[PDB]
Amino acid sequence: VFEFEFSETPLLPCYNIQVSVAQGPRNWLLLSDVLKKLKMSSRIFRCNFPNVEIVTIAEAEFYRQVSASLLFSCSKDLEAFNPESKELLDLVEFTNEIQTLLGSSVEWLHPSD
Amino acid sequence: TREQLNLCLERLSSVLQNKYVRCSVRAEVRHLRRVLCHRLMLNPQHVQLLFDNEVLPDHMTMKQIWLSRWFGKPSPLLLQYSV
Repeated sequence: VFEFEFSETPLLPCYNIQVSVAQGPRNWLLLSDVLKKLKMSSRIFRCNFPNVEIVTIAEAEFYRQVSASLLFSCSKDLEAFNPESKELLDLVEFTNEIQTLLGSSVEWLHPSD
Repeated sequence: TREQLNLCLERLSSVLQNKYVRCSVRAEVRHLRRVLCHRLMLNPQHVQLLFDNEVLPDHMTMKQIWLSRWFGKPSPLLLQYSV
């Protein structure tokens, strides 16, 4: 089964990042990207989605995992980040709920029509 | 999960609606063709997918198209469709 997200609004970049060895790599959005699109406070977001995972990660570590990916081979898709930075970034786990909140529709393609 | 990638679809010479598409890197041209048919409410095989005005094979994955034609280009990958 294949899952497709459709939106008439450009999509936020999706980052594939391992936060725990036990979990392996997972998909995330940068929380600041989410908050900017909605013009929503961190506070209101966390209150409305108390069970969506948010984790903090070193920008340096973030940069290494993202640049490793062939899909981030364009300098423009990385220029907002600094490879040596010790700042922490917040990642929000990339769920259907978030996709929906941000205005998209999620469709499922099955073997038949 | 597996890597996701971002597409933007464009009609070329009955229109879409939501032209930005996120899918799995393993999604294939044939799968996208059918999902598009569903959204446009068409029978099967009425949408072909193209890059730079050439038809993409049904078995090609979105990741291949990216690496072969979009490498080092800014996201999203631009594809076109005909009805």
